[PDB]
Amino acid sequence: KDVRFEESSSGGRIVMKLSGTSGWKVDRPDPRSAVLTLDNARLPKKFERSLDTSALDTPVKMISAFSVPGAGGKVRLVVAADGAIEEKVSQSAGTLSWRL
Repeated sequence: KDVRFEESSSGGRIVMKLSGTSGWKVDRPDPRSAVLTLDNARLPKKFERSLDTSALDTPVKMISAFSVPGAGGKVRLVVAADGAIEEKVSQSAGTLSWRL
């Protein structure tokens, strides 16, 4: 597992690597940040690295990855945002997740 950030004309993009997943996680679009839980996708603390996309002129303040959050086997993603924005999930394949 791992997280990544990039941009396209739609704006800021968060490409997440989900190895060992079948269905889809729980996308929770909040007014502050984003939440993505992956059951049975518990990632190691050695892969919960965060991003530093500060002053990138994007709606995404900064990406933050965190393993444990109080539920066995679950993982969690925190994508801080700012101002009005829209979330768009894309599944180019069974394992690769993206957030435009």
